[PDB]
Amino acid sequence: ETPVLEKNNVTLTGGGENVTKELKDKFTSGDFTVVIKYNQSSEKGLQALFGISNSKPGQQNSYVDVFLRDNGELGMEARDTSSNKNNLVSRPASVWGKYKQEAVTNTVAVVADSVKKTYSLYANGTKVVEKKVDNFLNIKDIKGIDYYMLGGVKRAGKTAFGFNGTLENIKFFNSALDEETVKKMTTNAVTGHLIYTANDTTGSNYFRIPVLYTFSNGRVFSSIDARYGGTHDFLNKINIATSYSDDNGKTWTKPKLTLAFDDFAPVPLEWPREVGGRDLQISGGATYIDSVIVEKKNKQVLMFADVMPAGVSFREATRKDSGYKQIDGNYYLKLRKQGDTDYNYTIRENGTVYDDRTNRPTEFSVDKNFGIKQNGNYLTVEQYSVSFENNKKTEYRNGTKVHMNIFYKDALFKVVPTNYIAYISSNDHGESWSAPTLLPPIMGLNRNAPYLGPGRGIIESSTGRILIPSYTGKESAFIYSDDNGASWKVKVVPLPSSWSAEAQFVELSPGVIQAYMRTNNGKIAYLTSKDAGTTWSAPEYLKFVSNPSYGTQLSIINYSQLIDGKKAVILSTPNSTNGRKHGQIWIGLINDDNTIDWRYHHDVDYSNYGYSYSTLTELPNHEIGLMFEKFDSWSRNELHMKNVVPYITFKIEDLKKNL
Ligand SMILES: CC(=O)N[C@H]1[C@H]([C@H](O)[C@H](O)CO)O[C@@](O)(C(=O)O)C[C@@H]1O
Repeated sequence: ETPVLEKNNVTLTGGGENVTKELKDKFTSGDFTVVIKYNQSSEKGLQALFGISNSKPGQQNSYVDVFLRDNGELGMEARDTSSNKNNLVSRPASVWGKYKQEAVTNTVAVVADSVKKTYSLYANGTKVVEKKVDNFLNIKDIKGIDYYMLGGVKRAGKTAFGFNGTLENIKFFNSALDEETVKKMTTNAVTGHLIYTANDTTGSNYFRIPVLYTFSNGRVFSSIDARYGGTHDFLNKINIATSYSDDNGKTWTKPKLTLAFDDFAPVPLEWPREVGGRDLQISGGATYIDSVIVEKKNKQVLMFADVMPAGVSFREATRKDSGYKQIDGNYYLKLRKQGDTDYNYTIRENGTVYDDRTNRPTEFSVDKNFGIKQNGNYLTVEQYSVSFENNKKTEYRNGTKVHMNIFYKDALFKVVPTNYIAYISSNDHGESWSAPTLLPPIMGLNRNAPYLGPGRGIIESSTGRILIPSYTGKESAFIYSDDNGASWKVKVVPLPSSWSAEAQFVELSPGVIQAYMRTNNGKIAYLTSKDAGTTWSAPEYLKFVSNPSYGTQLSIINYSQLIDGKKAVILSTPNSTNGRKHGQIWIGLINDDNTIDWRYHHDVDYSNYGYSYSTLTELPNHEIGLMFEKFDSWSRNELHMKNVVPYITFKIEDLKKNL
């Protein structure tokens, strides 16, 4: 199947190029596919990569185009003046702008298929949207088309939406090419920056909350939320997926499901993005959410995550019950048997379920992965699948039998409906993992567990104390161990307001650590401890970041090499009052007095491009790895998008900019 027109290396600065002679009436059926490999010299303004129009006076609403906005949105219009049909199909955060001071080459495409009445858009190997529209228009359906141009749309004799950049290759086909063909044709260097991809070995269409960590042996390890029912925090099904690289981030393993429940199948779901429909959630599967990684002194790796029973949201989790009882000085996870109103049971030694009323063992036991047995035999429940089609979400028992689990809605014995924290450990640097351990009720018996601050933990150098950042909604909770992770304690620090205080730590000098965190006031806060985390200062605030009141997670790390003769820290955060946008990486140099000279920054892409949760690591070669949400993950307009969490590498010289 061959193009009706192909052009190469057309450099434009807003004025466009007429190709009317070379396209006139070639779109015989009216269907079309246009594949455009381009880079932009300037991202400002609404820019059309091509335009097919009626250029006559009064016919300015008779055109087809593919467009780019200054926030990375890719779209198309197909409009006819006399029928008054105006189609616009798009997705935010579809393209890249610039990377390391150079324009990025993207390959995008549009397919219009009259038989299906769908428009489809592709960007860098991903079909970003396909939408069926009742008012479908093909080229033949638009009256009096007389002008075909590159890099603009001719409207009433004037060039609209002028493109600034180079069309490296543009191909026009007079038919609807098939999806696999167009995915391949749009695949390029940008595609290779995705570690996790929609419907890869995780089965998830969507991801959020990336974490990077470099282990002592040189392995670069990642974890992430695989969020199956769109990108909603809750209600959803979420697993923690992992992937690693043993060549300094150049190649990565096929993702694995590392923390996952099986009450719901991990399946690819087409979550709706329309107003209204996008608020849809599933009934809720048992969930792991928001991972934290640390490597211990002995090279064992710990991963922590929040644990939510099926159907329980952060918002409805009870705050007044830990889910534990204390019996004879020991903390045991408590259970309510279906039909009871009280929690009459506890999981004691060897997972044996005791009746607390009689203080005797029952026939039931719970294994280390939370599965329920009766008389030594597993109880089972039927797994749920979720499906769509006719714009209708259906959940149903799917014929698969899985072990009954205390976190599931169909369990005979159930935990308190609140949030918990679990950790797992690995002795082979992430290739295999232990069973989970739930944290004991370190906040007290009558409080829920803290919520983890996604990213990493640290080992403070002078004491060997392990620190894990978390928060409660009104306090900071610095979880810690002084016995190399055998047992855990917490320092609870009240905050000026009800911050979602996702935090990360850095060590300035031995015994001196700072916790940088999200607030509800627009600023990034930092608290300082001079006794390895036992006591903390009042908050201070970075002066150079100004964000919206909701705030965003951040990443900050220590860096191992001197910069300008000084020890350095590296910070990643959005910096915009208009959304989760304008990502920056900042270098902070530690002064002799333990203040920080925030001397350099580098903008990640253009300032209106999306940038939400992020994670930094120092690669073994002392380059910097970054993985981030390249979209606004707060915005109700950017929910449920595929293939938007990339990985990029920087040298320090790429970062040492702007002073
Ligand atoms: C892709 C897009 O947004 N297109 C819309 C444009 C632009 O918003 C403005 O021209 C600002 O550039 O405005 C219209 O009023 C127009 O020109 O007819 C409606 C059209 O659908």
